[PDB]
Amino acid sequence: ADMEVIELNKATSGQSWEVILKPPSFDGVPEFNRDPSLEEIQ
Amino acid sequence: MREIVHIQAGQCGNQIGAKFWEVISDEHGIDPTGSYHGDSDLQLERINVYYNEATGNKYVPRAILVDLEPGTMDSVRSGPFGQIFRPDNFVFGQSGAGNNWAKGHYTEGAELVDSVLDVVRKESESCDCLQGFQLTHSLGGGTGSGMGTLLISKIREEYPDRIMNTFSVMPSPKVSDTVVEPYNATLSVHQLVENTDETYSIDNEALYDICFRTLKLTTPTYGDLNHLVSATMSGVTTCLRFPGQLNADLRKLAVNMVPFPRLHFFMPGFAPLTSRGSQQYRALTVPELTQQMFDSKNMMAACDPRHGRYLTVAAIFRGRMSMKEVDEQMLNVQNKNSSYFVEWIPNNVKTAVCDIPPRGLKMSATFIGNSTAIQELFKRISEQFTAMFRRKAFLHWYTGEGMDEMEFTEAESNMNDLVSEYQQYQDATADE
Amino acid sequence: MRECISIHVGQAGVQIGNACWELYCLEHGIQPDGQMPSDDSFNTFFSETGAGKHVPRAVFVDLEPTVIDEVRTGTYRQLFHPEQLITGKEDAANNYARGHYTIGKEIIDLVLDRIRKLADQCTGLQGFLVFHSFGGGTGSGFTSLLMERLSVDYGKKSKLEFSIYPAPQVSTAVVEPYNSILTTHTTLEHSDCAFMVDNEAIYDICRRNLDIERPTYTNLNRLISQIVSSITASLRFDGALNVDLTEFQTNLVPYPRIHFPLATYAPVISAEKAYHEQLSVAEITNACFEPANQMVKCDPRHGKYMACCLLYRGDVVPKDVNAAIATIKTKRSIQFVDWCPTGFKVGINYQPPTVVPGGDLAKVQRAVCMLSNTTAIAEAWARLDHKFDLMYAKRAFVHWYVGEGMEEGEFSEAREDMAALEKDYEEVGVD
Ligand SMILES: Nc1nc2c(ncn2[C@@H]2O[C@H](COP(=O)(O)OP(=O)(O)OP(=O)(O)O)[C@@H](O)[C@H]2O)c(=O)[nH]1
Ligand SMILES: Nc1nc2c(ncn2[C@@H]2O[C@H](COP(=O)(O)OP(=O)(O)O)[C@@H](O)[C@H]2O)c(=O)[nH]1
Ligand SMILES: [Mg+2]
Repeated sequence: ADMEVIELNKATSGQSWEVILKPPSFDGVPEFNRDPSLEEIQ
Repeated sequence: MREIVHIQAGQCGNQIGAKFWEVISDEHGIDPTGSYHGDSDLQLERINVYYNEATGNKYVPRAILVDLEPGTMDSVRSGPFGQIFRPDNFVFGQSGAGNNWAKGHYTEGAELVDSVLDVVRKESESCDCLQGFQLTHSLGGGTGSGMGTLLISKIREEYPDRIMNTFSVMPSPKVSDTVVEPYNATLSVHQLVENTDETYSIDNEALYDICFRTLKLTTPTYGDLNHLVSATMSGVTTCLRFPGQLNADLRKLAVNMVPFPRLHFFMPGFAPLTSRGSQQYRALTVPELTQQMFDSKNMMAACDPRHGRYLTVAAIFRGRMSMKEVDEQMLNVQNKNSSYFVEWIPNNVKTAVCDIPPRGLKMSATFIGNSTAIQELFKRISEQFTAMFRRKAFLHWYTGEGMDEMEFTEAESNMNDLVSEYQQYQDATADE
Repeated sequence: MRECISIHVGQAGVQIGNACWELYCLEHGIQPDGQMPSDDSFNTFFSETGAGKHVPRAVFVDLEPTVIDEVRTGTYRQLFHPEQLITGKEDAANNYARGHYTIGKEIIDLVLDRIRKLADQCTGLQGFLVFHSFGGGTGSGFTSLLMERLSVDYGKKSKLEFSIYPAPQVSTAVVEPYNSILTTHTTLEHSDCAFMVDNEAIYDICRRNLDIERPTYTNLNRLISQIVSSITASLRFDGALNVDLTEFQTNLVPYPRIHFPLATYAPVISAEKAYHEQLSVAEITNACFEPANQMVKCDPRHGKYMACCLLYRGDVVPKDVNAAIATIKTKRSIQFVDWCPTGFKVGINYQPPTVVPGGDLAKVQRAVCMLSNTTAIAEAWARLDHKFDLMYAKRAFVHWYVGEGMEEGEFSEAREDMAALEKDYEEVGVD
């Protein structure tokens, strides 16, 4: 029944926001998982 | 990819080639003067694949007519569409090949080859984007067979990156004009395995059997056999000469049809089977057209497709029909006949539908199969060859031209390797 | 000003481009000659000439001229300047090696010179949108060659793809699995975000929802164009979500390689149908979680979400949206990975979906496009990889690529990279 929403913007044609129903379960940034140049290509 | 350069070599090559040009000219609405008199924009959309546009409304076949004998050329010029051909494109010798592969490949043929290449170069340099070459010839004769394969090798040397396609007619004892046909065929097959990208194996054994057994023609003539050849040639070239998504050019056809370089010998099929006189006929629905794909009775190569497995298949449906019905019927055949398609080449059956039916029919179907069953045709030639070669019969006709026995042994061995290669993929499993 | 350059490669790319640009013109009121009798955001996609004509910021490339020749003879021949429609003579013949090496190497410098001329007209170039098929030799081979060169010339500039995943119902080559794996391997490190469009999913939507017995590319592309327009509407109109190309990446891409979002669109309604009740926000939102409305065939219930974007268009109110999301959570699990919040980023763009007059799609008051990064998309890679393996075990058709200068080792490398990609989707979903 409870939920969180985070308002972002509003414009000529827009209005966006976040929604959170079940927050991150581990806490913190993602923890799981060249070049070239022209010479390298040729 | 646009222009195809067509070459016609020998008696058979010129006879079948002339019929091809009258059949396709009629489909594209071109009369014997070169003028377009049709009433459909589809007829002209890809006209440039086979015809050069000359000054004004006229269309000229991009065809080179070759023979070591003059008579056949005269017969072509005298013909219905004989006047459509470029006069400068008739290249003929005076000294024939006498149904001797050695004369066609090494002696007389070698003397005429440069005059032919000069005409093919003229046609090729005129091209915006040459796809490659299409050769019609017999394998049982001397010119079509020996000179035809010499031309393939000389053309391959100058245009190594172009597609080399042939319509090669296989000899048969049932409709034989010479006792040495097994030698001429074996020597030619050796050349084709190495030098062509795609070969349509047109078997006189199968054409005779269709005429005699199915068309009930007691004594079949070359005219009767050629009616089946021209229907097949029209069918297999449909994708190249009309707007379409599948196999629209010689290279895309080869890429879809040839999984291994040497296995480029196709078994053509056609439905419905008709005789020159039969302008009846009242028949042929979509399920009926589809069923004749596995029908050995409808094969232009004397092989039973149920004796092997299809590596790749191209099926062309012609006439006004449901694309939904075609797709359903085609899927049904693959599901019901699972065992006759290799499991290690996914979605190996490609279908195309062309609104324009061939002449005389409202509905038709053409099949192009790369089947392991084609080994039956090569086995037949090898056994006929060995029966003669074991006793060195008629060998003096070839050694007399400067040939060595080793060439015979090599050609035979290469053809038997081809048979062994087809058998290998017939027995291969998706155990992966 | 934040300009976006659109690149259309091969038949699929060019034909989808025709559908997209036709739709953009209808949305912005631009006529086929570039004239408009007039928000201002459309300038990100259309430049303006001295005569008040609006020209797409796009390049159309094909190795064969047939397809593009239709654009230069067609209704929109005046929309594009001739120099932005580039064609060769010889196609890649459904061969990645021909497209990438043999034929591609001849036209690459010319294509990049045209792209450079378009980029010179930009004050704040955001990056590129690349449309191509996986299956064709140009679509596969030329695209990966171009993507590599674009990374060199346009250092840390955003590149997004609209990739046509092959389907047997509409497939033209037996070698499409080879071309698909070769292009995916080579392009992976050069693309920021790629939206795959499975031709079978589109074929089935046209058959099921639009009652088209035998869907044509024209039918498929019109539907594709609607999804592309939904993704690009917030760049071309003053939107709030996915406002710039960098925002697509930020919102949907948690790891560099896992950059393949699943698109789901609703509603898809037949035009030749009796007047019906307009769908509510709840109804269209429910439709986003139905596998039948997906752009790629796969099962999200068997996967885990890592990001979800809901892009609404037309008569939509935030209260309606939140109520719809709340009811969905009560009935559906909607499982997210441990390290991600269970949530949605929602965007509303006020313009209702525009449809092509005489088209198969009905005009609706409101529509929605959900872009979700799910591990279930790995199922699409697995299907492709298996078909590759079947043929590759026998080296079937390999000679065609080797003959063009490719090495057999490139096939092994491409397949190993795909195995690592499948492994990445598996590792990402673990906890
Ligand atoms: N959705 C969609 N798919 C298409 C279209 N045209 C081709 N395809 C698909 O793309 C694949 C064929 O590749 P193409 O784009 O036609 O070929 P190409 O890029 O021009 O490359 P080459 O012709 O080999 O030089 C198959 O999977 C087709 O189903 C189109 O207009 N729409
Ligand atoms: N189908 C068909 N086969 C032919 C025709 N003419 C000859 N043949 C066959 O071709 C072989 C003889 O070769 P031919 O082309 O006459 O000799 P060439 O002039 O030296 O090439 C034999 O297998 C004949 O049965 C023809 O018009 N049609
Ligand atoms: Mg193409």
